[PDB]
Amino acid sequence: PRVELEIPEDVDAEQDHLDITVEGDNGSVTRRLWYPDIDVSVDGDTVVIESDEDNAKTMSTIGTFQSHIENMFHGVTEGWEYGMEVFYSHFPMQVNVEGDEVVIENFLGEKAPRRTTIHGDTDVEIDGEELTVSGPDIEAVGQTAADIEQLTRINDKDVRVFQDGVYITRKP
Amino acid sequence: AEFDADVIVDARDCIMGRVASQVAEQALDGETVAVVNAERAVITGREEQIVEKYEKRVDIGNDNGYFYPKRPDGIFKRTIRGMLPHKKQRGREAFESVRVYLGNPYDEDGEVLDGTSLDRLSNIKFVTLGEISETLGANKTW
Amino acid sequence: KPGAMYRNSSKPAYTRREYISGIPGKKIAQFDMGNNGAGPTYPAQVELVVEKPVQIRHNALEAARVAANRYVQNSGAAANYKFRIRKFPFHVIRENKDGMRAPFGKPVGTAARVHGANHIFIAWVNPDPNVEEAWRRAKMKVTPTINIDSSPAGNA
Amino acid sequence: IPEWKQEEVDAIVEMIESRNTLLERALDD
RNA sequence: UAUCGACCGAGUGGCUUGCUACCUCGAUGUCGGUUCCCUCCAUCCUGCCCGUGCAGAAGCGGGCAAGGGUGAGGUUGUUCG
RNA sequence: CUGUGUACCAGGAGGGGAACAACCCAGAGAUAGGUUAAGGUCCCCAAGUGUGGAUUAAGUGUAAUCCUCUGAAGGUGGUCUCGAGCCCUAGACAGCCGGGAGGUGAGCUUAGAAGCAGCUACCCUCUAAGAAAAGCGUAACAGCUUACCGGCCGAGGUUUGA
Ligand SMILES: [Cl-]
Ligand SMILES: [Cl-]
Ligand SMILES: [K+]
Ligand SMILES: [Mg+2]
Ligand SMILES: [Mg+2]
Ligand SMILES: [Mg+2]
Ligand SMILES: [Mg+2]
Ligand SMILES: [Mg+2]
Ligand SMILES: [Mg+2]
Ligand code: NA
Ligand code: NA
Ligand code: NA
Ligand code: NA
Ligand SMILES: [Sr+2]
Ligand SMILES: [Sr+2]
Ligand SMILES: [Sr+2]
Ligand SMILES: [Sr+2]
Ligand SMILES: [Sr+2]
Ligand SMILES: [Sr+2]
Ligand SMILES: [Sr+2]
Ligand SMILES: [Sr+2]
Ligand SMILES: [Sr+2]
Ligand SMILES: [Sr+2]
Ligand SMILES: [Sr+2]
Ligand SMILES: [Sr+2]
Repeated sequence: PRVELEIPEDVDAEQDHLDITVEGDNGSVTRRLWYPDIDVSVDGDTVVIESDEDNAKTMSTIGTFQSHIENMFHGVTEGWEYGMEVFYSHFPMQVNVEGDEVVIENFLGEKAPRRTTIHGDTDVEIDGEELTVSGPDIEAVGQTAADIEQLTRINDKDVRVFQDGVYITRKP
Repeated sequence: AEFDADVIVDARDCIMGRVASQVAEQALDGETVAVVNAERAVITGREEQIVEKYEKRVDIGNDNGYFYPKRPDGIFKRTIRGMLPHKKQRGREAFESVRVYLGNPYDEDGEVLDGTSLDRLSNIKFVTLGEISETLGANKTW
Repeated sequence: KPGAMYRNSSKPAYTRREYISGIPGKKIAQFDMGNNGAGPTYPAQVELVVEKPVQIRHNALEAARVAANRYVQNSGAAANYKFRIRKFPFHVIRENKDGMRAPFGKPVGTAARVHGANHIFIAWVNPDPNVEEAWRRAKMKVTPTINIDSSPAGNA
Repeated sequence: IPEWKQEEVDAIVEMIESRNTLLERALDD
């Protein structure tokens, strides 16, 4: 089986062994698509994913490889963006970006700040009770977003009564 | 140092067992073999299961002792010893005329033995001697 | 006692009551279930087929039978179905309960010998196979692995 | 070859005298 | 199906008990304790988790996990309790 | 434990089976050359890192027999192979967008019940569709839906047996 991805006009793709690099105006991303007997190459202005194998396991990865590459095209052009909101009930939670990590202070009244380091060239812009995570690498972006929500995770008490935390409000 | 080897083998990306089999076969044939780039030789299968086996060998022991190597140096040379009658004169001789190295201390690029190469493009479930060594705690000298 | 002790046909046939005495009664309540007033004139006839020769004690025969029929009350106490457990526990089984001295055992129970492929249960129903589930529970309480087999149904 | 698709096309083509595919189907008449 | 859980059915262990009589009758000293060393996990505590008939506090049940810990005393030779 | 028939150990070497009374080859004068048996041919260790092809990713497995080599009932969209029925370029299956409409809030019941407490019936208009409402949801409404229809898309899909 073989699939051909026509690459967008503002974009450029390049191979280097098992690594692929996609570059658009919104930046660039480099990934690794290493699976047995699956060749990923850049032919002219198209990316080809092919293999002589057609078993369920090989077909699975081909489809995964495709989405990964279409996501890269989208990342370097329209970019990826996740929206978030901070909802607190009693203790005023302070969310801020300090350095390369987001810091949440006074969560549920805690005296110690919780923090998570941002992934890659992902930019986190906070404005009021809203947060917005964006960047070319969806993996890097997706994690950062999730990382922030996970940062206000609570296991000890009943979640139905304690909901203070930063939640993902918009998924691309 | 200085090991006047008749044969210099390149274990880079090669099935450790399969290389060891041929190297022993040759040492017993009188050849002086130098295995190079041990840190880069490989062994196929699930890394987690493979490491459990090598970790178990490290935990085993007692007063009499069961010294088991952790660096690719020894993991490999031990592997080869398991394919030699090292407690015998003839077998100790062969084994002693065999040395394994980290990287390549020689000027020549070692040769690749037939059938011993692993094709990274067709395999994903395999591990590097170097990776085992690091997981086993060895001081990454290479 | 465990099924382990009697599931195998490892002893000669011991069923002659003219020579054996004190045999415990059977725990099997009925052999005919459903509208046994009516005949097997139904569209679908499924059956539970034992996959290994074995001896099934009346103990397990009654648990499997109940397990299935009780559940077949997904159709109703007086529903429209038939159900027959066609085997009867003829083999009298013993237990040596003096060590190995004079160890012939005493009657402790009865079991039914069933050979690989024989059908132990048979149900008759209209396209209303809640019975296939009834046997999943039935095969759940008898020693051997079994296979549910639809005998007359092209009504997929 | 559902008949309802056959009959529908009949009804459509009849009104043309007095699914898009079923309209193009009637149009080819 | 938070939790408890009969019947019946399938197993694992080799800690109890029984069976057997393979080893030992030109001797392998018995129970309990004690002292000192190693280990097993089917985990009692401690670490990290999941569910709840989880507001909280505390329970209850479950998962990973054998690093460490698991003590003092009254009757009884007791083991056990 | 106790019978029976038989070959073996006992009283049976030698080759193999890691070791190993009775499992496999084998019944054996000395000595020698040769060819096989069982069993082996990646190394330890004599002989293949042999050929055509398939499956497996668990180191499953590399364990004939066995006190000795475990693995069961029950389960498995892990993966390979084979078959049957049905749907499909007159556009399936899925996804996304749009439409989901009047009689009517059906009648009964009840203070009230209007798709959705209960009982009963379960009709007809417009139409490309739209239930006397399948599932939530409200005190009841509402609101979210969904059955059903149209669009975009474009190739197999779905059900079942081995
Ligand atoms: Cl040691
Ligand atoms: Cl692989
Ligand atoms: K003695
Ligand atoms: Mg004596
Ligand atoms: Mg455990
Ligand atoms: Mg609590
Ligand atoms: Mg004798
Ligand atoms: Mg050889
Ligand atoms: Mg194994
Ligand atoms: Na050791
Ligand atoms: Na003692
Ligand atoms: Na512990
Ligand atoms: Na005491
Ligand atoms: Sr017997
Ligand atoms: Sr006695
Ligand atoms: Sr069963
Ligand atoms: Sr464990
Ligand atoms: Sr605990
Ligand atoms: Sr007592
Ligand atoms: Sr060779
Ligand atoms: Sr080969
Ligand atoms: Sr082959
Ligand atoms: Sr033994
Ligand atoms: Sr066996
Ligand atoms: Sr099984």
